[PDB]
Amino acid sequence: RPKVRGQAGRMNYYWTLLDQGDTITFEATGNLIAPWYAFALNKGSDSGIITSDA
Amino acid sequence: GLFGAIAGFIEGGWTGMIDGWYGYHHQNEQGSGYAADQKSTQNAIDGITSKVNSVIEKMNTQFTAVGKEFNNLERRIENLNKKVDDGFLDVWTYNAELLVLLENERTLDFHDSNVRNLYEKVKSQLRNNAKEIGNGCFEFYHKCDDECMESVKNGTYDYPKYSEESKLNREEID
Ligand SMILES: *[C@@H]1O[C@H](CO)[C@@H](O[C@@H]2O[C@H](CO)[C@@H](O[C@@H]3O[C@H](CO)[C@@H](O)[C@H](O)[C@@H]3O)[C@H](O)[C@H]2NC(C)=O)[C@H](O)[C@H]1NC(C)=O
Repeated sequence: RPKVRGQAGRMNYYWTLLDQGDTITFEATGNLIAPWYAFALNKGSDSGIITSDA
Repeated sequence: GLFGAIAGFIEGGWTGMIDGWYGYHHQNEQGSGYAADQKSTQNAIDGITSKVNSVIEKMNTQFTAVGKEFNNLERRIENLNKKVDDGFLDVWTYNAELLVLLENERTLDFHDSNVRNLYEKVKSQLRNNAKEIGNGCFEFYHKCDDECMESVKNGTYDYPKYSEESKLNREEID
């Protein structure tokens, strides 16, 4: 496949929300990009994203 | 519809009158006039205040509304989203403009009705001794001072006090 930013490989990114309690297991034999930090989320609704230059 | 008073049988307004919307102008033995009618103008202020507050409180405020994002294989849903936003915007702008346009004729006719009723009251409590002359003026065959002026204003005229004496002067002019 053609080069982008001088690289011919590609990489895919994934995400998952755990719950409280429940576990998760990674199991790999060739290509893992392991997580190294993660995030614990609060609540409080009605936010968003704004594109502005003010 | 148009009740016929404002810019009708009564000519233009009075700049010299300040403290109200509807009032009188009297010329007895010792002065000129421009006194307001605090009874009717208070009812007009109450009606208009309630009207504006009602129009404000029918419209709910909106909460957070932020745009969404779609990739190149979700064109169909993206067009649906745009259709929903444009439809609701058209409906609300229609409602706003139409509400203001109808409310304006309602309020102007309301003022016109108030002026006509305020004229009819004064005519009705001066049945014989007045001789109305044009654009809402009267002319007292008998003699009047400040007390009978206030007596007209409040709505307590007691016509049979003067009913004979006026009659004499009327038969003088006829
Ligand atoms: C509407 O107007 C009438 C006037 O026709 C008001 O009644 C009047 O009240 C005034 C108060 O200043 C009276 O004037 C004074 O009364 C005192 C007390 O008797 C007297 O000592 C003074 O010499 C002077 O007369 C006025 O006489 C009285 N009306 C009469 C019969 O002349 C009335 O209060 C006003 N309000 C309403 C809603 O009627």
